[PDB]
Amino acid sequence: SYELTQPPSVSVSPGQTASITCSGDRLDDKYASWYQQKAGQSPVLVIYQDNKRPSGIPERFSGSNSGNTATLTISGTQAMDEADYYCQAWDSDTYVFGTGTKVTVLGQPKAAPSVTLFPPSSEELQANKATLVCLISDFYPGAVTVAWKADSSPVKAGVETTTPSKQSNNKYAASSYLSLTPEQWKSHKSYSCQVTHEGSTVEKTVAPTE
Amino acid sequence: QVQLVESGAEVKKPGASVKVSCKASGYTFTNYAIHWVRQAPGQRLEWMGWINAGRGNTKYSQKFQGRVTITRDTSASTAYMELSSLRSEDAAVYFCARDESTGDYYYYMDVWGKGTTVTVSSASTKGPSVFPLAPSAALGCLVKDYFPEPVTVSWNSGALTSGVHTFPAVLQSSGLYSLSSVVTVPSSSLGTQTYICNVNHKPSNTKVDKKVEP
Repeated sequence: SYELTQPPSVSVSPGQTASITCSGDRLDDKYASWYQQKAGQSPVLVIYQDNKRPSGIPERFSGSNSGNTATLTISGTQAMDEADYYCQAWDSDTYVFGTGTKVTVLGQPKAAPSVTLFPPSSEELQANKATLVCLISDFYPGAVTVAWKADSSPVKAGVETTTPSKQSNNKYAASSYLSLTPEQWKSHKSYSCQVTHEGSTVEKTVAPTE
Repeated sequence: QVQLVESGAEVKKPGASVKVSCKASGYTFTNYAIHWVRQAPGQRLEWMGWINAGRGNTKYSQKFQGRVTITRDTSASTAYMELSSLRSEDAAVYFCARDESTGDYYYYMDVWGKGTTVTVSSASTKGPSVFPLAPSAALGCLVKDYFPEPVTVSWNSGALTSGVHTFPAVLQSSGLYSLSSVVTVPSSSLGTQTYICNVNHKPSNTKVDKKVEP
Protein backbone atom coordinates (compact mmCIF):
# COMPACT_ATOMS: atom_id res chain seq x y z
CA SER A 1 0.00 0.00 0.00
CA TYR A 2 0.80 3.70 0.25
CA GLU A 3 3.81 4.48 2.44
CA LEU A 4 4.71 7.61 4.43
CA THR A 5 8.41 7.64 5.26
CA GLN A 6 9.88 9.48 8.24
CA PRO A 7 13.42 9.77 9.60
CA PRO A 8 13.70 7.43 12.58
CA SER A 9 15.38 9.88 14.96
CA VAL A 10 15.96 13.57 15.70
CA SER A 11 18.10 14.74 18.61
CA VAL A 12 17.92 18.35 19.72
CA SER A 13 18.85 20.61 22.64
CA PRO A 14 16.18 22.83 24.25
CA GLY A 15 15.77 25.95 22.21
CA GLN A 16 16.96 24.46 18.97
CA THR A 17 14.50 23.91 16.14
CA ALA A 18 13.46 20.33 15.32
CA SER A 19 12.37 19.43 11.78
CA ILE A 20 10.55 16.13 11.20
CA THR A 21 9.87 15.24 7.56
CA CYS A 22 7.47 12.78 5.96
CA SER A 23 7.67 11.78 2.33
CA GLY A 24 4.94 10.22 0.23
CA ASP A 25 3.87 9.94 -3.37
CA ARG A 26 1.54 12.79 -4.43
CA LEU A 27 1.67 14.04 -0.83
CA ASP A 28 1.18 17.50 -2.31
CA ASP A 29 -2.42 16.60 -3.21
CA LYS A 30 -3.15 15.31 0.29
CA TYR A 31 -3.80 16.83 3.68
CA ALA A 32 -1.12 15.91 6.22
CA SER A 33 -1.71 15.71 9.95
CA TRP A 34 0.71 15.16 12.80
CA TYR A 35 0.34 13.33 16.11
CA GLN A 36 2.55 13.61 19.17
CA GLN A 37 2.92 10.54 21.36
CA LYS A 38 4.74 10.87 24.66
CA ALA A 39 6.10 7.81 26.44
CA GLY A 40 3.22 5.67 27.66
CA GLN A 41 0.47 8.02 26.47
CA SER A 42 -2.13 8.17 23.76
CA PRO A 43 -1.37 10.13 20.57
CA VAL A 44 -2.38 13.79 20.49
CA LEU A 45 -3.26 15.68 17.31
CA VAL A 46 -0.91 18.65 16.92
CA ILE A 47 -1.33 19.55 13.21
CA TYR A 48 -4.14 18.92 10.75
CA GLN A 49 -4.89 20.01 7.18
CA ASP A 50 -1.12 20.51 6.65
CA ASN A 51 -0.63 23.59 8.84
CA LYS A 52 -3.60 24.09 11.20
CA ARG A 53 -3.19 23.82 14.92
CA PRO A 54 -5.91 22.59 17.28
CA SER A 55 -6.80 24.67 20.30
CA GLY A 56 -4.49 24.03 23.23
CA ILE A 57 -1.57 22.88 21.08
CA PRO A 58 1.56 25.05 21.61
CA GLU A 59 2.12 27.56 18.80
CA ARG A 60 5.75 26.41 18.40
CA PHE A 61 4.33 23.44 16.42
CA SER A 62 3.89 24.36 12.78
CA GLY A 63 3.41 22.36 9.61
CA SER A 64 3.98 22.62 5.89
CA ASN A 65 3.34 20.42 2.88
CA SER A 66 5.27 21.12 -0.27
CA GLY A 67 7.03 19.05 -2.91
CA ASN A 68 5.52 15.75 -1.66
CA THR A 69 7.05 16.34 1.77
CA ALA A 70 5.15 17.23 4.90
CA THR A 71 7.26 18.90 7.56
CA LEU A 72 6.53 19.33 11.24
CA THR A 73 8.61 22.18 12.72
CA ILE A 74 9.03 22.59 16.48
CA SER A 75 10.54 26.03 17.08
CA GLY A 76 12.38 26.55 20.36
CA THR A 77 11.98 22.93 21.41
CA GLN A 78 11.34 22.28 25.09
CA ALA A 79 12.09 19.24 27.22
CA MET A 80 8.38 18.41 27.36
CA ASP A 81 8.32 18.12 23.52
CA GLU A 82 10.24 14.84 23.72
CA ALA A 83 7.95 12.29 22.07
CA ASP A 84 7.35 10.10 19.04
CA TYR A 85 5.84 12.08 16.17
CA TYR A 86 3.67 10.46 13.50
CA CYS A 87 2.71 11.79 10.09
CA GLN A 88 -0.70 10.79 8.73
CA ALA A 89 -2.49 11.09 5.40
CA TRP A 90 -5.09 9.31 3.29
CA ASP A 91 -4.92 7.26 0.12
CA SER A 92 -7.46 4.96 -1.59
CA ASP A 93 -9.91 4.73 1.30
CA THR A 94 -7.04 4.11 3.73
CA TYR A 95 -5.78 6.22 6.59
CA VAL A 96 -1.98 5.81 6.69
CA PHE A 97 0.39 6.67 9.53
CA GLY A 98 4.03 7.41 8.78
CA THR A 99 6.90 5.33 10.09
CA GLY A 100 7.40 7.62 13.09
CA THR A 101 10.19 9.83 14.43
CA LYS A 102 11.66 9.67 17.92
CA VAL A 103 12.47 13.24 19.02
CA THR A 104 14.99 13.44 21.84
CA VAL A 105 15.47 16.70 23.72
CA LEU A 106 18.71 16.80 25.73
CA GLY A 107 17.20 18.49 28.78
CA GLN A 108 19.70 17.49 31.49
CA PRO A 109 23.50 17.27 31.49
CA LYS A 110 25.13 13.99 30.49
CA ALA A 111 25.23 11.57 33.43
CA ALA A 112 27.07 8.27 33.37
CA PRO A 113 25.27 5.16 34.63
CA SER A 114 25.72 3.58 38.02
CA VAL A 115 25.89 -0.20 37.62
CA THR A 116 25.02 -2.69 40.36
CA LEU A 117 25.39 -6.42 39.62
CA PHE A 118 23.61 -8.99 41.81
CA PRO A 119 24.73 -12.63 41.77
CA PRO A 120 22.16 -15.42 42.10
CA SER A 121 20.73 -15.63 45.59
CA SER A 122 21.39 -18.80 47.53
CA GLU A 123 17.63 -19.25 47.57
CA GLU A 124 17.53 -19.22 43.76
CA LEU A 125 20.49 -21.63 43.62
CA GLN A 126 18.65 -23.98 45.98
CA ALA A 127 15.71 -23.97 43.56
CA ASN A 128 18.18 -25.10 40.85
CA LYS A 129 18.13 -21.74 39.06
CA ALA A 130 20.51 -18.80 38.64
CA THR A 131 19.84 -15.26 37.38
CA LEU A 132 22.32 -12.41 37.33
CA VAL A 133 20.61 -9.03 37.70
CA CYS A 134 22.30 -5.87 36.48
CA LEU A 135 20.69 -2.59 37.52
CA ILE A 136 21.71 0.53 35.61
CA SER A 137 20.65 3.75 37.28
CA ASP A 138 20.97 7.53 37.18
CA PHE A 139 22.04 8.00 33.58
CA TYR A 140 21.18 10.64 30.99
CA PRO A 141 20.42 10.61 28.06
CA GLY A 142 18.10 7.60 28.26
CA ALA A 143 19.95 5.39 25.71
CA VAL A 144 22.25 2.56 26.79
CA THR A 145 23.55 -0.79 25.52
CA VAL A 146 24.27 -3.83 27.67
CA ALA A 147 26.74 -6.60 26.93
CA TRP A 148 27.44 -9.62 29.07
CA LYS A 149 30.71 -11.54 29.33
CA ALA A 150 31.38 -14.98 30.79
CA ASP A 151 35.10 -14.87 31.55
CA SER A 152 36.04 -12.78 28.47
CA SER A 153 33.65 -14.18 25.85
CA PRO A 154 30.46 -12.37 24.77
CA VAL A 155 27.26 -13.92 26.06
CA LYS A 156 24.66 -14.38 23.30
CA ALA A 157 22.12 -16.52 25.18
CA GLY A 158 19.83 -15.97 28.16
CA VAL A 159 19.91 -12.12 28.13
CA GLU A 160 16.89 -9.84 28.53
CA THR A 161 17.19 -6.08 29.01
CA THR A 162 14.40 -3.58 29.71
CA THR A 163 13.89 -0.36 27.84
CA PRO A 164 15.09 2.55 30.02
CA SER A 165 12.53 4.31 32.18
CA LYS A 166 12.61 7.56 34.16
CA GLN A 167 13.34 7.48 37.85
CA SER A 168 11.74 10.04 40.17
CA ASN A 169 14.65 12.44 39.53
CA ASN A 170 14.11 12.43 35.74
CA LYS A 171 17.21 10.33 35.14
CA TYR A 172 16.89 6.92 33.54
CA ALA A 173 17.21 3.42 34.95
CA ALA A 174 17.50 0.15 33.10
CA SER A 175 17.60 -3.50 33.97
CA SER A 176 19.26 -6.59 32.47
CA TYR A 177 19.04 -10.26 33.34
CA LEU A 178 21.28 -13.16 32.42
CA SER A 179 19.47 -16.45 33.09
CA LEU A 180 21.85 -19.36 33.72
CA THR A 181 21.94 -22.80 35.12
CA PRO A 182 23.70 -23.05 38.48
CA GLU A 183 26.32 -25.34 36.92
CA GLN A 184 26.98 -22.77 34.21
CA TRP A 185 27.24 -20.03 36.83
CA LYS A 186 29.51 -22.05 39.10
CA SER A 187 31.85 -23.22 36.33
CA HIS A 188 33.10 -19.82 35.12
CA LYS A 189 35.64 -17.58 36.75
CA SER A 190 33.58 -14.41 36.42
CA TYR A 191 30.61 -12.76 34.77
CA SER A 192 30.50 -9.10 33.77
CA CYS A 193 27.74 -6.67 32.84
CA GLN A 194 29.14 -4.00 30.46
CA VAL A 195 27.09 -0.84 30.00
CA THR A 196 27.94 1.52 27.12
CA HIS A 197 26.53 5.03 27.45
CA GLU A 198 27.63 7.75 24.99
CA GLY A 199 30.73 5.85 23.87
CA SER A 200 31.93 5.21 27.46
CA THR A 201 31.63 1.73 28.95
CA VAL A 202 31.02 1.00 32.64
CA GLU A 203 31.58 -2.55 33.86
CA LYS A 204 30.77 -4.61 36.95
CA THR A 205 31.93 -8.14 37.66
CA VAL A 206 30.83 -10.93 40.01
CA ALA A 207 32.22 -14.39 40.65
CA PRO A 208 30.99 -17.66 42.14
CA THR A 209 33.91 -17.48 44.66
CA GLU A 210 32.64 -14.29 46.42
CA GLN B 1 -15.59 16.91 27.24
CA VAL B 2 -15.21 14.55 24.32
CA GLN B 3 -13.68 11.33 25.64
CA LEU B 4 -13.25 7.76 24.39
CA VAL B 5 -12.84 4.91 26.86
CA GLU B 6 -11.75 1.44 25.79
CA SER B 7 -12.52 -1.75 27.67
CA GLY B 8 -9.99 -3.56 29.87
CA ALA B 9 -6.92 -5.54 28.96
CA GLU B 10 -7.33 -8.98 27.43
CA VAL B 11 -5.23 -12.16 27.44
CA LYS B 12 -5.89 -14.53 24.53
CA LYS B 13 -4.53 -17.78 23.01
CA PRO B 14 -3.39 -17.90 19.39
CA GLY B 15 -6.36 -18.63 17.13
CA ALA B 16 -8.88 -17.07 19.54
CA SER B 17 -10.88 -13.92 18.85
CA VAL B 18 -11.11 -10.70 20.87
CA LYS B 19 -13.79 -7.98 21.03
CA VAL B 20 -12.70 -4.55 22.31
CA SER B 21 -15.24 -1.83 22.97
CA CYS B 22 -14.89 1.94 22.91
CA LYS B 23 -17.34 3.95 24.97
CA ALA B 24 -17.87 7.51 23.67
CA SER B 25 -19.18 10.48 25.68
CA GLY B 26 -19.44 14.27 25.54
CA TYR B 27 -20.79 14.65 21.98
CA THR B 28 -23.43 13.28 19.61
CA PHE B 29 -22.15 9.74 18.91
CA THR B 30 -24.09 9.59 15.59
CA ASN B 31 -22.31 12.50 13.89
CA TYR B 32 -18.82 11.01 13.87
CA ALA B 33 -16.85 8.03 12.70
CA ILE B 34 -14.77 6.00 15.17
CA HIS B 35 -11.35 4.66 14.13
CA TRP B 36 -9.45 1.66 15.47
CA VAL B 37 -5.67 1.90 15.53
CA ARG B 38 -3.16 -0.54 16.99
CA GLN B 39 0.44 -0.31 18.13
CA ALA B 40 2.64 -3.34 18.67
CA PRO B 41 5.36 -2.82 21.34
CA GLY B 42 7.86 -0.26 20.04
CA GLN B 43 6.27 0.03 16.58
CA ARG B 44 4.35 2.60 14.56
CA LEU B 45 0.65 3.33 14.88
CA GLU B 46 -1.31 1.13 12.45
CA TRP B 47 -4.75 2.00 11.13
CA MET B 48 -7.31 -0.83 11.29
CA GLY B 49 -10.57 0.74 10.09
CA TRP B 50 -13.42 3.03 10.95
CA ILE B 51 -17.18 2.98 11.37
CA ASN B 52 -19.50 5.91 10.76
CA ALA B 53 -21.49 5.73 13.99
CA GLY B 54 -24.58 7.20 12.30
CA ARG B 55 -25.07 5.25 9.06
CA GLY B 56 -23.05 2.24 10.25
CA ASN B 57 -20.88 1.98 7.13
CA THR B 58 -17.25 0.96 7.52
CA LYS B 59 -13.87 0.98 5.83
CA TYR B 60 -11.17 -1.55 6.69
CA SER B 61 -7.46 -1.65 6.12
CA GLN B 62 -6.80 -4.37 3.56
CA LYS B 63 -3.71 -5.48 5.52
CA PHE B 64 -5.97 -7.32 7.93
CA GLN B 65 -7.25 -9.82 5.34
CA GLY B 66 -10.87 -9.56 6.53
CA ARG B 67 -10.02 -10.49 10.12
CA VAL B 68 -11.47 -7.20 11.42
CA THR B 69 -15.13 -6.50 12.12
CA ILE B 70 -16.11 -3.05 13.41
CA THR B 71 -19.65 -2.46 14.72
CA ARG B 72 -21.40 0.18 16.84
CA ASP B 73 -24.34 0.46 19.23
CA THR B 74 -25.93 3.91 18.93
CA SER B 75 -28.00 3.88 22.13
CA ALA B 76 -24.93 2.69 24.06
CA SER B 77 -22.57 5.23 22.37
CA THR B 78 -20.18 2.31 21.90
CA ALA B 79 -18.06 1.14 18.98
CA TYR B 80 -16.77 -2.42 18.88
CA MET B 81 -13.82 -4.02 17.21
CA GLU B 82 -13.61 -7.81 16.76
CA LEU B 83 -10.30 -9.36 15.64
CA SER B 84 -10.56 -13.05 14.77
CA SER B 85 -7.85 -15.76 14.44
CA LEU B 86 -5.49 -13.93 16.79
CA ARG B 87 -1.78 -14.55 16.42
CA SER B 88 1.20 -13.20 18.31
CA GLU B 89 1.71 -10.29 15.88
CA ASP B 90 -1.70 -9.07 17.11
CA ALA B 91 -0.37 -8.55 20.64
CA ALA B 92 -0.50 -4.75 20.79
CA VAL B 93 -2.16 -1.72 22.33
CA TYR B 94 -5.49 -0.94 20.66
CA PHE B 95 -6.67 2.66 20.44
CA CYS B 96 -10.02 4.04 19.43
CA ALA B 97 -10.00 7.57 18.01
CA ARG B 98 -12.70 9.91 16.78
CA ASP B 99 -12.55 11.11 13.19
CA GLU B 100 -12.77 14.84 12.44
CA SER B 101 -16.11 13.98 10.82
CA THR B 102 -17.36 10.73 9.24
CA GLY B 103 -14.18 9.43 7.67
CA ASP B 104 -14.79 11.06 4.29
CA TYR B 105 -13.55 14.70 4.28
CA TYR B 106 -10.43 16.07 6.00
CA TYR B 107 -9.05 12.62 6.99
CA TYR B 108 -7.59 13.24 10.45
CA MET B 109 -8.44 12.04 13.98
CA ASP B 110 -9.14 14.65 16.66
CA VAL B 111 -9.62 12.65 19.89
CA TRP B 112 -7.93 9.44 21.02
CA GLY B 113 -8.88 6.94 23.68
CA LYS B 114 -6.54 5.68 26.37
CA GLY B 115 -5.81 2.38 24.64
CA THR B 116 -6.15 -1.17 25.83
CA THR B 117 -3.71 -4.04 25.62
CA VAL B 118 -4.35 -7.40 24.03
CA THR B 119 -1.85 -10.12 24.93
CA VAL B 120 -1.73 -13.11 22.59
CA SER B 121 0.28 -16.05 23.85
CA SER B 122 0.16 -19.82 24.19
CA ALA B 123 1.38 -19.48 27.80
CA SER B 124 -0.79 -20.55 30.74
CA THR B 125 -1.21 -18.71 34.02
CA LYS B 126 1.84 -19.15 36.18
CA GLY B 127 2.68 -17.64 39.54
CA PRO B 128 6.12 -16.11 40.00
CA SER B 129 9.04 -17.25 42.08
CA VAL B 130 10.32 -14.36 44.20
CA PHE B 131 13.99 -14.11 45.09
CA PRO B 132 15.82 -11.50 47.19
CA LEU B 133 18.58 -9.35 45.76
CA ALA B 134 20.69 -8.94 48.91
CA PRO B 135 22.49 -5.61 49.51
CA SER B 136 26.24 -5.27 48.85
CA ALA B 137 23.23 0.65 49.25
CA ALA B 138 20.79 -1.05 46.75
CA LEU B 139 18.62 -4.09 47.44
CA GLY B 140 15.63 -5.58 45.69
CA CYS B 141 13.36 -8.41 44.62
CA LEU B 142 13.50 -10.55 41.48
CA VAL B 143 10.06 -11.69 40.35
CA LYS B 144 10.72 -14.55 37.96
CA ASP B 145 8.72 -16.55 35.38
CA TYR B 146 5.09 -15.52 35.64
CA PHE B 147 2.22 -15.18 33.21
CA PRO B 148 0.30 -13.09 32.44
CA GLU B 149 0.98 -9.46 33.35
CA PRO B 150 0.88 -7.78 35.76
CA VAL B 151 2.52 -8.17 39.17
CA THR B 152 2.60 -5.36 41.67
CA VAL B 153 5.45 -4.88 44.13
CA SER B 154 5.30 -2.80 47.28
CA TRP B 155 7.89 -2.58 50.07
CA ASN B 156 7.07 -2.97 53.77
CA SER B 157 3.35 -3.07 52.94
CA GLY B 158 3.65 0.29 51.20
CA ALA B 159 5.43 2.11 54.06
CA LEU B 160 8.67 2.44 52.06
CA THR B 161 8.23 4.54 48.92
CA SER B 162 11.25 6.81 48.40
CA GLY B 163 14.16 5.31 46.48
CA VAL B 164 11.98 2.47 45.14
CA HIS B 165 12.14 1.79 41.40
CA THR B 166 10.08 -1.11 40.06
CA PHE B 167 11.16 -1.96 36.51
CA PRO B 168 8.91 -2.84 33.57
CA ALA B 169 8.77 -6.57 32.97
CA VAL B 170 10.73 -8.41 30.30
CA LEU B 171 9.05 -11.04 28.12
CA GLN B 172 11.47 -13.96 27.76
CA SER B 173 11.80 -16.40 24.87
CA SER B 174 9.99 -18.94 27.06
CA GLY B 175 6.84 -16.82 26.89
CA LEU B 176 7.03 -15.95 30.62
CA TYR B 177 7.55 -12.53 32.18
CA SER B 178 10.11 -11.48 34.69
CA LEU B 179 10.67 -8.21 36.56
CA SER B 180 12.55 -6.75 39.49
CA SER B 181 12.03 -4.03 42.10
CA VAL B 182 14.89 -2.19 43.77
CA VAL B 183 15.31 0.23 46.69
CA THR B 184 18.33 2.44 47.30
CA VAL B 185 18.71 2.70 51.08
CA PRO B 186 21.26 4.17 53.52
CA SER B 187 24.00 1.74 54.50
CA SER B 188 23.36 2.61 58.18
CA SER B 189 19.85 1.05 58.12
CA LEU B 190 21.05 -2.42 57.08
CA GLY B 191 20.85 -4.98 59.86
CA THR B 192 18.44 -2.77 61.87
CA GLN B 193 15.73 -1.72 59.37
CA THR B 194 13.65 -4.61 58.03
CA TYR B 195 13.05 -4.67 54.26
CA ILE B 196 10.23 -6.86 52.93
CA CYS B 197 9.01 -6.78 49.35
CA ASN B 198 5.34 -7.75 48.85
CA VAL B 199 4.63 -9.44 45.52
CA ASN B 200 1.08 -9.90 44.31
CA HIS B 201 0.17 -11.79 41.13
CA LYS B 202 -3.61 -11.72 41.02
CA PRO B 203 -4.12 -14.09 38.03
CA SER B 204 -2.48 -16.89 40.01
CA ASN B 205 -3.56 -15.65 43.46
CA THR B 206 0.11 -15.54 44.48
CA LYS B 207 1.08 -13.32 47.46
CA VAL B 208 4.65 -13.52 48.64
CA ASP B 209 6.42 -11.42 51.25
CA LYS B 210 10.21 -11.76 51.03
CA LYS B 211 12.57 -10.28 53.55
CA VAL B 212 15.75 -9.00 51.93
CA GLU B 213 18.74 -9.47 54.27
CA PRO B 214 22.45 -8.48 53.92
